[PDB]
Amino acid sequence: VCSCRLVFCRRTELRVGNCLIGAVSFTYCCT
Amino acid sequence: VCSCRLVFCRRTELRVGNCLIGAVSFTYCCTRV
Repeated sequence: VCSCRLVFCRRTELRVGNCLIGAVSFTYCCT
Repeated sequence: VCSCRLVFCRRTELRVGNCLIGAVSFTYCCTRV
Protein backbone atom coordinates (compact mmCIF):
# COMPACT_ATOMS: atom_id res chain seq x y z
CA VAL A 1 0.00 0.00 0.00
CA CYS A 2 1.19 3.52 -0.71
CA SER A 3 1.09 6.72 1.37
CA CYS A 4 1.74 10.37 0.55
CA ARG A 5 4.17 11.41 3.31
CA LEU A 6 5.83 14.74 4.03
CA VAL A 7 9.61 14.11 3.71
CA PHE A 8 10.81 10.55 4.44
CA CYS A 9 9.37 7.13 3.68
CA ARG A 10 9.31 4.51 6.45
CA ARG A 11 12.02 1.86 6.83
CA THR A 12 9.39 -0.52 5.36
CA GLU A 13 8.88 1.62 2.22
CA LEU A 14 10.58 2.96 -0.87
CA ARG A 15 10.03 6.30 -2.58
CA VAL A 16 8.21 5.81 -5.90
CA GLY A 17 7.66 9.45 -6.84
CA ASN A 18 6.00 12.69 -5.71
CA CYS A 19 2.44 13.46 -4.62
CA LEU A 20 1.83 17.03 -5.78
CA ILE A 21 -0.87 18.72 -3.67
CA GLY A 22 -1.54 22.45 -4.17
CA ALA A 23 1.90 23.35 -5.63
CA VAL A 24 3.82 21.38 -2.97
CA SER A 25 5.66 18.11 -3.69
CA PHE A 26 5.07 15.53 -1.03
CA THR A 27 6.80 12.13 -1.17
CA TYR A 28 4.90 9.08 -2.51
CA CYS A 29 5.95 5.96 -0.54
CA CYS A 30 4.97 2.32 -1.14
CA THR A 31 5.59 -0.81 0.93
CA VAL B 1 -8.63 5.96 1.01
CA CYS B 2 -6.54 7.67 -1.68
CA SER B 3 -5.36 6.21 -4.97
CA CYS B 4 -3.38 7.14 -8.05
CA ARG B 5 -5.61 6.73 -11.08
CA LEU B 6 -5.17 7.32 -14.79
CA VAL B 7 -6.82 10.51 -16.06
CA PHE B 8 -9.98 10.69 -13.94
CA CYS B 9 -11.02 10.09 -10.37
CA ARG B 10 -14.16 8.10 -9.62
CA ARG B 11 -17.48 9.97 -9.24
CA THR B 12 -17.55 9.57 -5.47
CA GLU B 13 -13.96 10.76 -5.06
CA LEU B 14 -12.23 14.08 -4.54
CA ARG B 15 -9.50 15.04 -6.93
CA VAL B 16 -6.75 16.27 -4.60
CA GLY B 17 -3.70 16.43 -6.88
CA ASN B 18 -1.28 14.28 -8.85
CA CYS B 19 1.01 11.28 -8.41
CA LEU B 20 4.22 11.86 -10.34
CA ILE B 21 5.66 8.42 -10.98
CA GLY B 22 8.44 7.97 -13.56
CA ALA B 23 7.33 9.72 -16.75
CA VAL B 24 3.64 9.69 -15.90
CA SER B 25 1.46 12.24 -14.15
CA PHE B 26 -1.41 10.27 -12.56
CA THR B 27 -4.43 11.78 -10.79
CA TYR B 28 -4.44 11.59 -6.96
CA CYS B 29 -7.98 10.75 -5.77
CA CYS B 30 -9.49 10.28 -2.32
CA THR B 31 -12.79 8.84 -1.15
CA ARG B 32 -15.39 11.43 -0.08
CA VAL B 33 -16.49 11.98 3.62
